[PDB]
Amino acid sequence: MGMLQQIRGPADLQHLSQAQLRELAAEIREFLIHKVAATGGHLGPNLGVVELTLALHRVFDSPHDPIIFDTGHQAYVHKMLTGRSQDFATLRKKGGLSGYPSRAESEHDWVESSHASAALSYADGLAKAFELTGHRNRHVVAVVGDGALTGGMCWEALNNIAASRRPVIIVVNDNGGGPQLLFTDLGLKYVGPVDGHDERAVEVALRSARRFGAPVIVHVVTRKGMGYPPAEADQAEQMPGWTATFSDALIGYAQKRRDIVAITAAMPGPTGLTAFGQRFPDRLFDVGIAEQHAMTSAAGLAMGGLHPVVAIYSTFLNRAFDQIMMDVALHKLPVTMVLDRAGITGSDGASHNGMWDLSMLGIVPGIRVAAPRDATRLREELGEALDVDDGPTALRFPKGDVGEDISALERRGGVDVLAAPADGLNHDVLLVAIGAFAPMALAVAKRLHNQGIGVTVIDPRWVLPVSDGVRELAVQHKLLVTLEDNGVNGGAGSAVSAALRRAEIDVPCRDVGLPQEFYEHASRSEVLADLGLTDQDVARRITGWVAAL
Amino acid sequence: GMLQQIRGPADLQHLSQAQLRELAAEIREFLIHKVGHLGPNLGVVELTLALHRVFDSPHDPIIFDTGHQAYVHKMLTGRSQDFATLRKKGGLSGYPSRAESEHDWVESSHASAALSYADGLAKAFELTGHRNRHVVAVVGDGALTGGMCWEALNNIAASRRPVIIVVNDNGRGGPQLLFTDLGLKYVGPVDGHDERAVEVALRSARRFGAPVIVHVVTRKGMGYPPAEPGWTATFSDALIGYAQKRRDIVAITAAMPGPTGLTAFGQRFPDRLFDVGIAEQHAMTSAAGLAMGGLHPVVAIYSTFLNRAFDQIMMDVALHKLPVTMVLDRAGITGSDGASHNGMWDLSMLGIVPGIRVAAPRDATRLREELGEALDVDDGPTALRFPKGDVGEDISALERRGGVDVLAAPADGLNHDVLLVAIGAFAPMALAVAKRLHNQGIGVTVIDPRWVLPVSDGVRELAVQHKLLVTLEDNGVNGGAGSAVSAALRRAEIDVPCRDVGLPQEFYEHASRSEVLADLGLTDQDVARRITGWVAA
Ligand SMILES: CC(=O)c1sc(CCOP(=O)(O)OP(=O)(O)O)c(C)[n+]1Cc1cnc(C)nc1N
Ligand SMILES: CC(=O)c1sc(CCOP(=O)(O)OP(=O)(O)O)c(C)[n+]1Cc1cnc(C)nc1N
Ligand SMILES: [Mg+2]
Ligand SMILES: [Mg+2]
Repeated sequence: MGMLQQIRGPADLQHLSQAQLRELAAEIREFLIHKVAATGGHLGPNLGVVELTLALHRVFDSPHDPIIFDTGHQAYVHKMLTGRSQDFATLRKKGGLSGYPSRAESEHDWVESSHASAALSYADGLAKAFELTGHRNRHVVAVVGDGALTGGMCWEALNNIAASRRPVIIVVNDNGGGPQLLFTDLGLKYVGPVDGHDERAVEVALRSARRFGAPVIVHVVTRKGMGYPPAEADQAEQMPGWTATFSDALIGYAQKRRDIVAITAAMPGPTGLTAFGQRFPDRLFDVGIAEQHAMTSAAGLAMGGLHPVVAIYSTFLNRAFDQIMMDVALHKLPVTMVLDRAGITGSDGASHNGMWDLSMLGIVPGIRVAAPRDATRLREELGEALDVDDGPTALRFPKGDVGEDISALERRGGVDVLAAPADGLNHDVLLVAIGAFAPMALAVAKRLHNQGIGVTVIDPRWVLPVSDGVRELAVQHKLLVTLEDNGVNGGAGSAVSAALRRAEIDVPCRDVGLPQEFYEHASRSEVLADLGLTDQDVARRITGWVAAL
Repeated sequence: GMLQQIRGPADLQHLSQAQLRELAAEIREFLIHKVGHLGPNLGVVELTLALHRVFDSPHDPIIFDTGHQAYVHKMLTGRSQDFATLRKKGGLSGYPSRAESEHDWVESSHASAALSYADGLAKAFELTGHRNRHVVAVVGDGALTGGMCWEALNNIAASRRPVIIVVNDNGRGGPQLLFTDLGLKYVGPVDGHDERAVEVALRSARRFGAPVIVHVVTRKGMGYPPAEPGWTATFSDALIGYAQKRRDIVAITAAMPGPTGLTAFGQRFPDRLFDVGIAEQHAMTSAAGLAMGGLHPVVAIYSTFLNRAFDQIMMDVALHKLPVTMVLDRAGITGSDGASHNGMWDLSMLGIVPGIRVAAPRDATRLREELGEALDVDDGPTALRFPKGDVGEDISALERRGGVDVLAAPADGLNHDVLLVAIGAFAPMALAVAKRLHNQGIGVTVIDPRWVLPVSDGVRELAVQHKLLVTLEDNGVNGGAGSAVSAALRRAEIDVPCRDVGLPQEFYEHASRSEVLADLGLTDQDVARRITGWVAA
């Protein structure tokens, strides 16, 4: 890999022959295949942008010309051409190379958000900034996938960009899951379609756009996984589960009920809805990267008498907040939302962690939110959600393997008592374990037992609204501690406190969960250990509170 | 006098063109008499007659985007006699209402959603085997600048399910982009005040048996030349004052420069006002881009509409630590525009945002001061929220303690019984509560924390000196300011009892702001009686 090890930055491409560029592209593909197989990450989407990224850095002068990747999962070649080729041994590892652009890593990186369809909106802003600061001849380049182009923010941005001569180059990276509408005749100059694996053709198209001195669309066609047949074959975004359990449960319920329909915002595979679609192909809708449309179209389906199940990863549901509020909840419609990747996900960094949903959903009048503690409770809570015919329901659960089943000692006022004070200890601490933190709560209760502190561990199952069961048990204990895989601001703990205070119960409450912060990438287990969300650190904390009385 | 003898749409079916021209004139006189959004309704008289001459509501659902222009629809569906009660408590809604009519589908005033509902309903009819239901979405040129329309059109374009997209274009503030060649059948432009031409175009669309755009051109206020407050005025004046001194300040509105107070800003600094269309999401992320280019954007979006921009505040502004100031007018109860207008979500939503700072001005001087403070934050998002309407006289403070303004303190001889944390617009009510409690021998410290989030050290310091903390907020209590104060105290190991007095987490029907507050017991009499109960306990 003689060619690649000589690239210090973009200008090192500037005097290469097409033969050298072709050799470099082959070295980049070999590098990506071997590095990304070792670390995991977005191999297919990066293989598809080798020639496109070489062409961008042969035409544009980054960062004078900002290169803004929509989503940013496809910026590995960009990082390799901006001095970070030696950092791939640490890709997506704690203290290592981010899976997304990072302002901390490089002057060439602008946007760290993985939330799709935002690049063109940043581009409009930056182009306006350059005008307002009198920066000469800065060309903002937005690299937008066909998937990202199905998001509404792109239409808002293109309307704004089209109103001005400020130079924004809209590079559509089309490997399609893309738009059903034409973007050849919107009033913006259109160049293409260009073969995105013909580096010279991409350079000519971009150079032509750069010289246009006004907004222009450059439509490039690429192949996801180009050069690596397994990635080409599977068209995969990256290389006993919660998701599988959801998938199987949903198929079970849809077998007994023709009114169930499923909706994904472009992630039928990862949400477990491909298996559902194979059994009920008329009842699965993939709406593109369009969480807002997923939710309001769900409202329309419910107005026509159906019970939509909308499966959207926790973090991405932020996009649909106003649709949950004004389209679903305002109309008392039975839409069930299923939020996979709830709580810390870790390795995709700050913009992927599912740590907002309990706080956001708590704002929605009349909402019912469940957090499954295990496989059986996911099945049961899904059935209970499907039985709610008069308002929105939500289930949230983490990525990865479902923990073993924990059967309750008893159910009181909706709440599952998982553990009660044993062998002469008293009702000291009510530990309210939200969702997947049940096993950690049981380990905390055992450590506290050994300190002489008696713990009742409950799973409220339905976290919102706060149930009678929680109020009934609270008054029997000296301290209530909520333990949640969610931001503590407006989270389950603050809701439990608010519900007790509303009921004139002033038992001391503590909110143990994620501090209201953006977390850098690391494994889930490393993020939780660094925050002290471990049975050892939580038991130590609760001991201090009980000692203080 | 035919309008009073229209029972529903079928009463138009056998009218002559001369009778339709008479009825349109009667509808225009009735609208002026009774109205609410007059201009938009005068613009859709012939369009609405034509819709109800072609489509069979509600077999053919007629969904108004935003729904402010559905008065003629109500008059043609048996509700003309109800206009005596328009936007009055227990009276006719300013928006479509499923409770009022089988002909009404969507009650949300939030623009650009109609096509998404239309997609879902069309899908439902297919899945339930309902024959020959044509969903009609009536979308304004403004509404069509919203991202939801692009998501909906992309989905609608993928299917033969009949959705008729009726574009009500009075902008020729609509799209800069062409919708004449998206892959969808396009009919028009049609003269929207030629009832017969509009029916011909619509009938063509109904018979097409696939999705179709019918482009209709209307004049807002048509037939009526005339159509052809203090808090906001204070914001406008203050922003102009700061921008005079600072070249880095830019203002952004999502299609509301006049009502947000930004027209006067644009008149002085025309290169520094951006109107992005009805595009709250783009407003916030373009703000992020402007801040990345070294500017300090001020984004003026009414409280309720800021819901749309939640993920852009989170992942585009806050994640990058960018200095965007959000200014939320119409914060708290607005009343007569009903459930989807009340600015009662913002303190709960903004509280989720890492590193956010949120101010709630108590008066004109504090709006000026807190805006100046926001403009000085260079490393993260700031927000100011204030109500619709006139602002009263300044409320003077006795002292500032850890950022917090003491508005009242217990009389010499009374104990420090209650810390009454008065958020923004409820300072006058908190001072009235304090005077009533004084008369019962109950000592009250009233504070305006000014910066509600994060909860200040001044709140923590005063809390430990009182027996009871009561927060009073013009916001939903779930995740609201009271719950945030409680959470901050408990985090600081302070277990002083806290009570969260504010709006229950409910959608409110239309009524005046005063009526809504009185019905919830948000009055100085009712709050003082509640606090008396707690103090006794
Ligand atoms: C990484 C991640 O979170 C991805 S990558 C991806 C597909 C992107 O398709 P596009 O065509 O734009 O790119 P391509 O990979 O080059 O084909 C999705 C749906 N997601 C999840 C997702 C969902 N919804 C939103 C709003 N943002 C993101 N990032
Ligand atoms: C009433 C209201 O809240 C209206 S009507 C309107 C302009 C509508 O323009 P359009 O061209 O669609 O309609 P026209 O009146 O027929 O011209 C706006 C900005 N708003 C406020 C607004 C802002 N943002 C959003 C998401 N929804 C609304 N309703
Ligand atoms: Mg793609
Ligand atoms: Mg209009």
